[PDB]
Amino acid sequence: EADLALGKAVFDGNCAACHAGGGNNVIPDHTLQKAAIEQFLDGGFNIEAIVYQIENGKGAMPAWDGRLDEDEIAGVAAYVYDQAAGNKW
Ligand code: HEM
Repeated sequence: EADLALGKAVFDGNCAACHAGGGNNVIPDHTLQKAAIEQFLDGGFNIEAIVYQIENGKGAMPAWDGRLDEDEIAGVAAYVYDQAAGNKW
């Protein structure tokens, strides 16, 4: 329902180019750690804010709407959430 295995596959295939290990190769302080998200992700540490930025992109981050389907976006958003919330990177 969440689907973290799906989300990890989507992450490794599309997001790890810039965020492997939970970092950010382009803007190094805008990482995928909880405290970074809470400060820098417009909308805060919430699934809808993660979704929104996946869909629509921001700056140097490309938009994924139409290139990833609804289940793929939901699952990668849930994987980022889970990795941040559990301190798993
Ligand atoms: C892959 C679909 C993907 C995901 C998932 C993802 C997530 C993500 C989040 C949650 C943030 C917020 C982090 C914060 O601390 O504010 C974030 C931010 C940026 N991303 Fe990203 N991102 C995905 C893919 C990619 C790719 C492929 C790139 C590199 C070309 C990339 C880059 C960036 C950048 C830059 C930011 C910061 C944007 C800003 O605040 O200006 N992301 N990402």
